[PDB]
Amino acid sequence: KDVIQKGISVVGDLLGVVGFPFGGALVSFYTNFLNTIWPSEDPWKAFMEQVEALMDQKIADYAKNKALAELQGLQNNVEDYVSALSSWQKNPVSSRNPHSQGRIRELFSQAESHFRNSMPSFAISGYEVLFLTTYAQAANTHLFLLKDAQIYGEEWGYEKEDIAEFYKRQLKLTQEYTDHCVKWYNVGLDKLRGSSYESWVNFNRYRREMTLTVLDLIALFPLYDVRLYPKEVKTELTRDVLTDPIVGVNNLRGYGTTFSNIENYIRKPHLFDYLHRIQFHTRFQPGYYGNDSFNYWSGNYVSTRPSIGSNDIITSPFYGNKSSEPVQNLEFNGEKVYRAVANTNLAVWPSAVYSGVTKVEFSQYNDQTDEASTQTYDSKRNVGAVSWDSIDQLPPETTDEPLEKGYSHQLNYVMCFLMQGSRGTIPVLTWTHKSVDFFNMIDSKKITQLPLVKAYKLQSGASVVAGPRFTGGDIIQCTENGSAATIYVTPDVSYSQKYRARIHYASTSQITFTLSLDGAPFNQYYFDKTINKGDTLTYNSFNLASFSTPFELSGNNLQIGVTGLSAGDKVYIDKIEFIPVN
Repeated sequence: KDVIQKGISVVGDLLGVVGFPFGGALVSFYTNFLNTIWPSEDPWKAFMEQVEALMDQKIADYAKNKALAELQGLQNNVEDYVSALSSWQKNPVSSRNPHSQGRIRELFSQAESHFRNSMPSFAISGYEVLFLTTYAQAANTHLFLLKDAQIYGEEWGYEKEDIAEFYKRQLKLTQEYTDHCVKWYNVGLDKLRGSSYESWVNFNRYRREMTLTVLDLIALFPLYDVRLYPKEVKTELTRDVLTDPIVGVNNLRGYGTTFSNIENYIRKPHLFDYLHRIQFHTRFQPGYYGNDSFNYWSGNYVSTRPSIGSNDIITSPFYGNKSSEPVQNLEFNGEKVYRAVANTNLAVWPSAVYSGVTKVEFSQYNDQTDEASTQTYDSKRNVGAVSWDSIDQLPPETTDEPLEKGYSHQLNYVMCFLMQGSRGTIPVLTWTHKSVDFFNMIDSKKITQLPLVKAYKLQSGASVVAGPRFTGGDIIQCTENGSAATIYVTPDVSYSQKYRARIHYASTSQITFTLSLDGAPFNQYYFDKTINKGDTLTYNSFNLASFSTPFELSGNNLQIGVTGLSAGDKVYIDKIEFIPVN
């Protein structure tokens, strides 16, 4: 968790200063950012190590040390420019003099040039995957650095040319860095797809650890354009992640649920929801003497409640084997599960081993009544000791605080997969990022992004579909003309605040988007074609365009409709965003 936390930390801290940040937070963000990612050789070594271990492969020592040498040089330029920028922020409008301007212009240029020059040593042929966490971390520091040209460049006495040359380069690299990072993420994801359990696990560990350090980072790049995003931005990541399965033995000797039997039943892409109920089913594992025997979690139902605007609960299929003991229900309404800690047990038999999950204790937190607690599944017979802590796989954003304020992720789903040869049950849990906001609240001071996945309702046969890898979530796909998604929205104020809508989409034809509040259309405009038929979605495939007329939140249920589709045609809708307007 050294590395995984550093990545969870940085997403958290960057969500604080995304869009146009206050020079207040921007500076403390930097002082904390250097302590995390740029403090030494040390993290950068562990970032290489991490993917080496995720891939059972190794980086040639010649290229490992080339990269490390660049990185010490960058660190020096970065430390130096942050020392400078902290003085610029402190000192007043009338100690800015021609010489303190020029000093900071040359440290910035020397940070920014040294980065361009250095990135190819994290992308060296044949080792692109193994460098991917390193690349993405530096990539981010380059883009996050580049935006202070747009904030302070006038202040620093850059002429208009130099500023606009920086901005153009920031746009191009946001794109190169995004499409590189996705491409190799997927290369190395596909090397890992096997057919055994023992391989599903690693494929998945690659998928979690890549998501936490690479994909969630790149989702924030388009928000460093602090002229498209000239206020602070309020935002969230919708992607789910799967913690390693809960077994009581490191090697199952071939009775693992197979690759195709895990991967095809984990949740397909779907509208966002919240963990509402788990129901534990419980069987008895006989021990080969009676004294080494235990009860264990054989299966379950999960009930989730959908995103705000609909209370009708989605109770699942049954997963696993039905209970011989009594059932246990844990109702989770109004609660956020921030942790799960689990006990296993096992029983050696003269030519067989049986294992199961005997106890699971969930830390939850209630922010209506700001109060933490715990709720638990015990089997009631021979629990053994904890062999599994969601903390090790999903660390805290902030260690300063106690876990119920600092947690990174909360528990959204639970599936029980069955081992081959009726030997046992494997739990697999599913997690969502804390950044999500159940209320779908539209800030009056910040630009506010709503992923269409927080709809509670699709119509006209729109579907939820696998995200292109960089949106930090999944997307909605419209193939018919008409409605497509209703999303419930909560004004943060009760005066007549006015907004501009702005929609992030990809289209095969020219189309007409239409927004409506409690049934009443308010915006209607024309939008360009961004792709051709069957193209596969890269950064440039998408597009972010304004509706003309401004409006107020006269209601809650906002509806997105579309028209101008032929046969063949397709519209992907990532996000919708509101920008307050005087």
